[PDB]
Amino acid sequence: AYQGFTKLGNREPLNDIILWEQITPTGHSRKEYTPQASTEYRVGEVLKADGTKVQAGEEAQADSVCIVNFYADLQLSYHGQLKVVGIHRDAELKDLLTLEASVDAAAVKTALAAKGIDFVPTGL
Amino acid sequence: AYQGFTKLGNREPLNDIILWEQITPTGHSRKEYTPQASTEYRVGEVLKADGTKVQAGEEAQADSVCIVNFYADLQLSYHGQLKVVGIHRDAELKDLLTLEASVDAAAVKTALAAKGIDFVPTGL
Amino acid sequence: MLTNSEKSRFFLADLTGEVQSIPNTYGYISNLGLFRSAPITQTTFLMDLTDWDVSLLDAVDRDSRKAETSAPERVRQISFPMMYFKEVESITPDEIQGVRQPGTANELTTEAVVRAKKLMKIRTKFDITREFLFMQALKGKVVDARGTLYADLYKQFDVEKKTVYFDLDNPNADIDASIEELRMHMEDEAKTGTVINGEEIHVVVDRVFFSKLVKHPKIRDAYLAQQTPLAWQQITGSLRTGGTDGVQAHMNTFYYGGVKFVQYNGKFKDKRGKVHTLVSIDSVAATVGVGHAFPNVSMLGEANNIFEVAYGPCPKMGYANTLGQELYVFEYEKDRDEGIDFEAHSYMLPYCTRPQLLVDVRADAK
Repeated sequence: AYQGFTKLGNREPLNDIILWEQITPTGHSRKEYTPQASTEYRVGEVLKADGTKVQAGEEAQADSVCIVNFYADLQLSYHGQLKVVGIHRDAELKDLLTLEASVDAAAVKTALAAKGIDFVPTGL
Repeated sequence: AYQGFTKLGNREPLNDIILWEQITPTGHSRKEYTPQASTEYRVGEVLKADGTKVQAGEEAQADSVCIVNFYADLQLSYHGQLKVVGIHRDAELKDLLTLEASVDAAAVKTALAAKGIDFVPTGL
Repeated sequence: MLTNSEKSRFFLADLTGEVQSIPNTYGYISNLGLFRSAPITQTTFLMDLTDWDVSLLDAVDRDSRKAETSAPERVRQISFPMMYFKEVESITPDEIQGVRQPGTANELTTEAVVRAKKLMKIRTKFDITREFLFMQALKGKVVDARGTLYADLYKQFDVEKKTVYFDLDNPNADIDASIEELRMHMEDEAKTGTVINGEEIHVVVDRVFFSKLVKHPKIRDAYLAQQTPLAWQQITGSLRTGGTDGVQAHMNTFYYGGVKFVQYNGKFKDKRGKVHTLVSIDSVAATVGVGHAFPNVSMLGEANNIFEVAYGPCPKMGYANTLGQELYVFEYEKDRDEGIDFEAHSYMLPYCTRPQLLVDVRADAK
């Protein structure tokens, strides 16, 4: 290696944060978003109503939590689906949120809790 | 898939353009270059004396023809080597050259011909 | 056998032969067998790393019916380059035209003798390089004698390095404390998931460190006050009871606290002229004692070997995807019977899979 080491990257997070959700013939707690251009999505990310991620100063606009890893350059998810899917209604999720820079986690959690989403405190 | 198709890319050009060279110990007909500026290198490219690719308006500065594929992010050749290599004298090569935009092939061929590098016609 | 006299061509004197001086070679590590041979058919190789951890559990109220959960594991991947070595040599008729053999009177040199001598020199050079590379790998960073950096294990695997200070200069300093620190580090930082005995380790030190350790008052008095064969042998016997390196028939050895200390004098010269001591530590004055510690093979068994060597194929035709060999030797004939030329090739990289178990030892204190 030029620097003495090479790193091929870590495995993307797997969709296992869901501990409980409302089962229904059609997904009652799941919603579909049109993927925004040139945006990379990963499990545990917070999205606004329009499908864009939540940045600092707008935590009150948090709408849903992403569930599928989406590759922008392919315009296709890792499961071959055309759309992004996120949780937007009552459910229990592992406390493994991924947030942008300078985003206050507490505000996001309070905003989401109003929709019935609770976070189980994960161990180590 | 979005837009109805996805292309994973063509295979990189193989190192088979060499028909004849001055085979002697220590590689009399080969020279090494230091990679720089995260530049991607591919077989058949023309390099200046400083290791950079020839561009329009400076065809007279052509020095050697690249022989190895180099990846900028890995900072390693496709064979796991640290340095770029090229042919700079006493060789016969196929006509499968690669040139930057607006570069005249006649000028680079004439410049390289002065160093004893010849090209053989290729019938598709 | 008779030759011309010193100051007259008409008188003869008797020649009694030759005496040869051969440079020293050491090759100590190469004989321990620590490094296994792992030939491969490619110019690079990969590895996978898996990690997980656990923590204590917090009490919750019974009626609330709340609970806890554990985070998932982390998987990662890495890669390695490899080092290539090559050298050339040739034989021409001018080397045998009228050249007398050193040990005789009127016998001429022949092609066979030069061939054998040059091949032996090539093999010696390659053995020296292999020993140097093994020692460099054991240090934790693989760098060529020219100074190029090829592998940095402490960065390849995200982990740091530990140094242990003995403070042998201080008369009141305790050594058992440092030995226990080393033992606990080796026992705790493995994270192999099984029971580990840290008593199984090699400790290789230099001359100054060995002398300071042996001559410390606390060790000397303690071993002097005991009536047992080990005490007698070390205090007033000969400490040279170890194995053989490439030069001397026994290596200085010392026993204390269940640890075995060995003195290694190996050193080589770069073609730039400088001297590369094998046991030294980078950027530390040679006046200070220095050593290196690493686990034994039995500390984990062959099922979990830690040291390996990889061998790649030769660039020449007919070896495109072969398994690879330690050394290649080729011969070709020059044009119109002008002479012979040889070539020797090598392609290898030694590495370690758990670099955090390599500990450096120092005689000073900080």
